[PDB]
Amino acid sequence: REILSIHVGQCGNQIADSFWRLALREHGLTEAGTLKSNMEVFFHKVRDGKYVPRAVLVDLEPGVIARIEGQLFDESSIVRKIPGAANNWARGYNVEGEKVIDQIMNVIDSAVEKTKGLQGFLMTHSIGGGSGSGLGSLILERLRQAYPKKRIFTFSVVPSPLISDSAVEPYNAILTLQRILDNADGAVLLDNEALFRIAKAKLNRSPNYMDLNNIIALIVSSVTASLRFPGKLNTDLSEFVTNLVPFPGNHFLTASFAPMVRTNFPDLARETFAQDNFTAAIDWQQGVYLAASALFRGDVKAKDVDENMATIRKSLNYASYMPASGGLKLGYAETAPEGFASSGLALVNHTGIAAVFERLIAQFDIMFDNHAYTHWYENAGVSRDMMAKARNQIATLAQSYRDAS
Amino acid sequence: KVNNTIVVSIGQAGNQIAASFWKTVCLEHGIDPLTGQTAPGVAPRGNWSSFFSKLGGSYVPRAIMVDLEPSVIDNVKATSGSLFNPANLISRTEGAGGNFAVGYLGAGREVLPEVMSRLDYEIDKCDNVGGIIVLHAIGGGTGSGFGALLIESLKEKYGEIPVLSCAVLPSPQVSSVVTEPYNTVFALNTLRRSADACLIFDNEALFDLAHRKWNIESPTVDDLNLLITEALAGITASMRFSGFLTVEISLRELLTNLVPQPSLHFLMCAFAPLTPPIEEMIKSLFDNGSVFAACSPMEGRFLSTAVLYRGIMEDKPLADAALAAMREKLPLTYWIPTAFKIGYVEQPGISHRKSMVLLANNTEIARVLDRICHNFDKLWQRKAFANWYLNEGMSEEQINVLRASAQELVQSYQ
Ligand SMILES: Nc1nc2c(ncn2[C@@H]2O[C@H](COP(=O)(O)CP(=O)(O)OP(=O)(O)O)[C@@H](O)[C@H]2O)c(=O)[nH]1
Ligand SMILES: Nc1nc2c(ncn2[C@@H]2O[C@H](COP(=O)(O)CP(=O)(O)OP(=O)(O)O)[C@@H](O)[C@H]2O)c(=O)[nH]1
Repeated sequence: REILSIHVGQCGNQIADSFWRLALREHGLTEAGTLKSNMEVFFHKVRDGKYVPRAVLVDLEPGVIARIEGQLFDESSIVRKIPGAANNWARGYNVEGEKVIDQIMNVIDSAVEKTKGLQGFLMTHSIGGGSGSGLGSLILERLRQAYPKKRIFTFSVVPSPLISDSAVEPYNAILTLQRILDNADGAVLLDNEALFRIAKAKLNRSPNYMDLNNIIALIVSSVTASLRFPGKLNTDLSEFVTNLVPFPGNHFLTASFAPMVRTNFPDLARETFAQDNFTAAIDWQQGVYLAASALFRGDVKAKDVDENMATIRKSLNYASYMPASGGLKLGYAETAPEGFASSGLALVNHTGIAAVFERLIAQFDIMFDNHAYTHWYENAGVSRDMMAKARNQIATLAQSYRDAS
Repeated sequence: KVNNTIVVSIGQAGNQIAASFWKTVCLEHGIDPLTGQTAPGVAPRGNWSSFFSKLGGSYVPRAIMVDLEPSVIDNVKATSGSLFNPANLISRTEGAGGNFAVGYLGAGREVLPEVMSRLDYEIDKCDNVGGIIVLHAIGGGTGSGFGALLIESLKEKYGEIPVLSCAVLPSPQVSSVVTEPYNTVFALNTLRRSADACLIFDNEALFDLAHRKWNIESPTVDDLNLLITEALAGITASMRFSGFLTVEISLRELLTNLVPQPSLHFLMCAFAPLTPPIEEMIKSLFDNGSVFAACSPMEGRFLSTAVLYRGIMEDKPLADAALAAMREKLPLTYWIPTAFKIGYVEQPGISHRKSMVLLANNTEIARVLDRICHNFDKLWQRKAFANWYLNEGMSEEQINVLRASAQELVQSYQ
């Protein structure tokens, strides 16, 4: 019952920013850690008012970590590394990754050596970067091989379909998703344009990344809500692995939070499992649900949760191997985020997230055949053969989803 | 001194139902549940030694609680205070998480020796133990796995002590874990093999029983565990109260009157009256929906029914005639004519001045398990969620054997 959070990259670090901005007052503390329901799973005991979130903000070209420290973290565990991230996965893996992995894993095993008992890791990053992609992949590699009995969860922002912020980001995405496969037993994928449209629906003016990462932060908070807010029908990360991962390598999740508030519970539950409310733009029409976890929290009523079966027997489409009334991991938590009397999270193992994967595949299917940006990898130590086999693994995973329909 | 009964609770549903169970039992005996000490100037009503013990002193319950995650045990401690012995409370961290194999071969194996150290410590303090009640949900992982390991090692090392199980089944309205079919079938095998008897609950049945028939627009699981608690209090009142007109019924005698054949030992239960705090009440006990399971038992076939009344009895010949009249229009098996055990308790429950509990053996429960087995036909035709069962220690052939044993039970019913 302890969480070590890993934050690599600018996107992952802003996700972490918003994540603790809401997690601190979700337990009644300010952003700086001052006191204004076992909340010690995320936080280490340092001072009676300062409950320190032990999360490593390791990131090449730090830049943003300065504005992170301006909300107080543990300054010893985090590092503002010498810059030079670029958007190269190999540059975060073996060029400058090899000169930071010893220090970051010394920090990590010092953080977990003082742990009474650990459940796993929740890493927030973006697969499309160069720091959060390559450094995250290296951390996954040397963290699975160090603690094979622990359960790494990755909250990765997949690059947007409509427009791109990096010109080599599908290379990075695929060659980090391969490491997420080979090194983690759980993954929640985030898509940016879905977050933009959700925040457009939620608010009345134009949002930005801070609102998107607030939504992502609500997602991550409700992921572990049943673990740190013990009510009835508790949920654990081991339970997430057991009942959301039907096959050994199929552990990529799409997440929706509701509402977007003294709302009527049927509306909250039917809008929680809404095809347009999920935070990753995945394939719903042709896709089906493998394993949906409904984690409701706050002013939730057990009969209300269990009687909202209209949205499951009407809107939710399941695979052939799951029972019609099954496919639900139900969870109750006594505490919901503020502004919500009762709120809900849908964590779905779904076929349509493979569509997410395949769009990166599509980009890789046009770049590798044209020798597009591969010299940036070859001169950095990552050859074309390992990129090809990483894409082969990712395509096999997407085909596993397509076969699991 | 009277025959003893140790209630070991495993898993979240088992531990919370047990918390409510000894809450209501203590307030039936006049004992404060949140403290564990008797009320000053008030003697414990009935045979306290059957389910409790004078620990010097306090009227402590003889309850063993184990859960592979700390949250449920901590919640039970917060809602119950110093009622239970902290030594009898055993907790782990990582949990089982819907995985039977964790509680069977894994963390369950390493947590087992301390659990039975506390168990045989408790049973050595018993005068003449004649039953052990295992309160759990077989839908979950910790509940199923450690209920299996615990009852199996009991029946291999003991075996003269009857075992009554009280397992919460998955609701056909909604599942709470997607591996509930796995856990339920895996623990159902050992309930058949090891446990001498089993009691079955179902959540959404209690929901519809507590929504319109309790006047709450949306009851929580607290009211469901409260209904199960009323059921258990009525059932164990035969083991808890003595006197002239009332009859004492041990869990072994209840076993004998409820279990004609070794494999026919899964029980249904119902409670009456269905009103917030006689012939209409007689039919209220035996309504098609009054049972605490999602089925209609009146198209099934009652093997044997223990009808335990508790409260004032002003019309005992008229009520016996009412039971005789109702027996004509109820589905009873021809091979046991003495299928009605009419148990009496002078002291009623706290909620009602007079109440009855039905504890029946019916064939319909099999079709209930069959739909769970039907759910097992979905997760096993595709080999889904079974990687971690293999990784923790179970096998393809072992799972096939366990499912075949569950089917053997279902076909033994019909
Ligand atoms: N949905 C969100 N996307 C974000 C957020 N922050 C950044 N991004 C986007 O993620 C995508 C790539 O993430 P990053 O480049 O920041 C990951 P990293 O810092 O490791 O890249 P480099 O430092 O250049 O190596 C890009 O579209 C960013 O604009 C955010 O808070 N939410
Ligand atoms: N009548 C009650 N039913 C409950 C209660 N708590 C849970 N349940 C029911 O139990 C069923 C699920 O079983 P659990 O997960 O609680 C048992 P366990 O903790 O051992 O599972 P794992 O933690 O995954 O190992 C589900 O239908 C719940 O609605 C309760 O307090 N009362």
